Amino acid sequence: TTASATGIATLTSTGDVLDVWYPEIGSTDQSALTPLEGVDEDRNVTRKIVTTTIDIDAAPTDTYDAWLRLHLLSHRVFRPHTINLDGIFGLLNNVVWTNFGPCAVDGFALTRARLSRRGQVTVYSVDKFPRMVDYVVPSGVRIGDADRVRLGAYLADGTTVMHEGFVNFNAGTLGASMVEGRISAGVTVDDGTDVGGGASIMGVISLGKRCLLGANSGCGIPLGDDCIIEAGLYITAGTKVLFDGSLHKASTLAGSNGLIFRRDSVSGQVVAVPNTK
Amino acid sequence: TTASATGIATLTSTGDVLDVWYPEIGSTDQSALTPLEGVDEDRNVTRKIVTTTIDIDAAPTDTYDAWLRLHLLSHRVFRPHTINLDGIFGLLNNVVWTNFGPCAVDGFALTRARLSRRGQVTVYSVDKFPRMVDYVVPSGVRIGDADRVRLGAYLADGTTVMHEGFVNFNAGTLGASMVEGRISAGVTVDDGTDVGGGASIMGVISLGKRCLLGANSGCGIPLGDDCIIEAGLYITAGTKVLFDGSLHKASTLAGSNGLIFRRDSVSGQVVAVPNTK
Amino acid sequence: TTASATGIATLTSTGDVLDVWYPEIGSTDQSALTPLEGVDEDRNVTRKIVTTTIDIDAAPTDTYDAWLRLHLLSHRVFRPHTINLDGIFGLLNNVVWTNFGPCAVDGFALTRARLSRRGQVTVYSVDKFPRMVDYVVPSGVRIGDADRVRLGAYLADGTTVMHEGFVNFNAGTLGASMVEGRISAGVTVDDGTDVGGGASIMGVISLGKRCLLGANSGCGIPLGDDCIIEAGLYITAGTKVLFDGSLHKASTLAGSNGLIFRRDSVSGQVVAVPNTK
Ligand SMILES: N[C@@H](CCCCC(=O)O)C(=O)O
Ligand SMILES: N[C@@H](CCCCC(=O)O)C(=O)O
Ligand SMILES: N[C@@H](CCCCC(=O)O)C(=O)O
Repeated sequence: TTASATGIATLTSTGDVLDVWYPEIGSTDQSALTPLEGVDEDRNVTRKIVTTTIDIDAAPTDTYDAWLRLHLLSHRVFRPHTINLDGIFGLLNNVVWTNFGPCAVDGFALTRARLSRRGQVTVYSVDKFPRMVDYVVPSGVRIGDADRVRLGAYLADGTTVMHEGFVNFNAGTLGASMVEGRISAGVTVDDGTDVGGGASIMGVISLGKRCLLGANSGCGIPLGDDCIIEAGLYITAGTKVLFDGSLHKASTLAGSNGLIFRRDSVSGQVVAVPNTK
Repeated sequence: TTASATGIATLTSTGDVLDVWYPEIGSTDQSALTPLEGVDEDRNVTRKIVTTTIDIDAAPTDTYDAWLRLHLLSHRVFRPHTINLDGIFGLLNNVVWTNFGPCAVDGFALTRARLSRRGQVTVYSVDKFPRMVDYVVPSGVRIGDADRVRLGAYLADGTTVMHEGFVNFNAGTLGASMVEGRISAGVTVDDGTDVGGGASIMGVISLGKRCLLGANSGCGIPLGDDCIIEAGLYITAGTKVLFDGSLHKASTLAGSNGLIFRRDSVSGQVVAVPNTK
Repeated sequence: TTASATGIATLTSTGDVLDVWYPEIGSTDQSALTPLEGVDEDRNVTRKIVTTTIDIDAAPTDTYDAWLRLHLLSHRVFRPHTINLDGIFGLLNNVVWTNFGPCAVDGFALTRARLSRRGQVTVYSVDKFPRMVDYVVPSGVRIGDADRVRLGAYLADGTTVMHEGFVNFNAGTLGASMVEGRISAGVTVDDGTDVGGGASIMGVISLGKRCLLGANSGCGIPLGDDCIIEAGLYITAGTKVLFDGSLHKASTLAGSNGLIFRRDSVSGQVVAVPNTK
């Protein structure tokens, strides 16, 4: 798809792009943006309006291109896996995310000293991906600790990410989900699926609709709809699971609808049983 | 109980209450508060002094009433479950919690653009419950990551909530506890009880005094005093546990004093054994 | 070792040290620092330049001494366990870590009211240890949620601490590691070791090089190099593990190189098997 947006980029003295903010997708409007253009000599950066036009099927070719792809996900214009992100790691700079804005890692000790004349400097994060909410707050969502959702995450209307929840880029919820556990990069869960406190979804892997992962559970295989994983149980692709009298690698049960995975005291095994109903 | 307090409320142009701060319980004093009254045209809100009087046994009837109930818990005036919170979810607005204060979710993209003339906008959270510490810091406590304690939490003198700890509203510690795991809404633990790193207490459920939950353990049943749950073990109400030679649902062991729950290599079962001493 | 540095300390009206920042180790230079000296009457503190000289083998004797020891760790001048920290808990004050800087816990409700004339007050943490990154950002690292690394942590070049990661003081990574789980105080992991999401390393305990802890795993024993612990499995020192046909307490397997710890469906036991290769 051809996608375009006008945004405002933070650039170092040497032209490295620390960030770009696109408040809207597909708009040539600048009036939100012209008053934010300027130089910050304490951070040694310039903020400048840019217009970015990409082919979402092509691999990104520069930092601006990469930042628009992340915005397209979090604005929910594209779902996870529907936009090419190949090489994005090589295009994003590591950045010190402060209360004054993005700062370069190179020379940060001098930057901090300079900014400290203006007030207390707080560092929120040091990373190549910023906190999603500082760029887009999508409609119909709650996030308890907004450190834990990266820009590039897709959170559908009706989603709550609790404080224990975590959503990486190119990942998230396709419908209304309670997320109290970790959605890895490249993982999606569908409508009605609830991820229990401290649960881990590895990621290749997705879950369908109305699944329930218990607190401190884990899922290393794709599942379909209406599956349950008991609290405290980690189903890896290599976990041995008893189903209809034979032991299978859990990968053999990948994609299933309507299974409950639980410990079984009678066999001593992990078991998968039908979910009724 | 009749409870009353004077506070300062943030109101939208249409009268929705984004927050109320009650610095003290039971005081008619305003001198902390009159200089904070005003309008913020970038957030399109007004901050106004209010006096709120409630019956703690009655269900809350408006947003102001709901916010005082949360303050009464975090100020430790009322313990969890001793104040009626029925319907509170329907009375609290979802709010964007920023470094500039609460903002409405409706029109937030315009609000952000307006505030950005003043400085970098950071969103801490998007939720109906704010971070407790921005309203009350109770005496004798430490909180590592204060994103992870909601207003409405009760933390008794001597409590440390470590970074991995989480305490929801209507929940917390009744005495001195080390909290490195998740205390769900409606859960309490009593004096001396320590919740290990990444442990999960579901919640109906409480723990008594001097209990020890190992790292990455779970507890889905009420327990009494001096119980231990081994690291990595999740005791759900349906978990089968061997005690005095029979297999029980762990719910049959609910309320016990002095039990250790651990994996047993000899039986292959979860076992509960006496804690000596 | 004799270690010395010039820093700037925040002192209460009664002389309690809330913090000290040493921007550099071993320098008599003040030019970063003289403009930050002053009084803040809303917090009732003074910020003053200090020069601190210690013997790293001696127990710390005052708050200044304690804060330099933490900086020496995070600046990576000293590795964990190579600097005496005995009694440090008794020398650090509990502090309210705000967007305005450190505040005393005594009288904090008045302080908050005073600061609120200047703008929204946000409390990041309440603790004796601050967030490392507000004092030192070491080179070559990423930290997703910088609430979760305490000052006193040692993070070697090439380390990423993901959002689920946590690193305490006197703890961390000796080489390039992906940290998505909890490194307790006094725990180190060596080069190449990756700590999976939600994994717990207790701490006495270290891991060697190229170890892999699966998501939601636990490790309560020291291990050497090239060990793996399966996702969802907690190896405590008392866990019974089958190795070469006998059941051992996992403590008997402490220090091993090249072992995989996993659940075994054939025996019903935890098993340790050779890592090939
Ligand atoms: N696989 C983990 C950690 C890698 C994230 C990407 C990174 O290192 O930046 C997760 O997806 O949650
Ligand atoms: N049961 C979980 C999540 C629901 C919290 C309330 C909510 O959705 O806001 C806990 O108590 O920690
Ligand atoms: N043992 C835990 C909690 C204690 C930390 C020190 C404290 O209470 O401040 C950890 O090391 O992560």
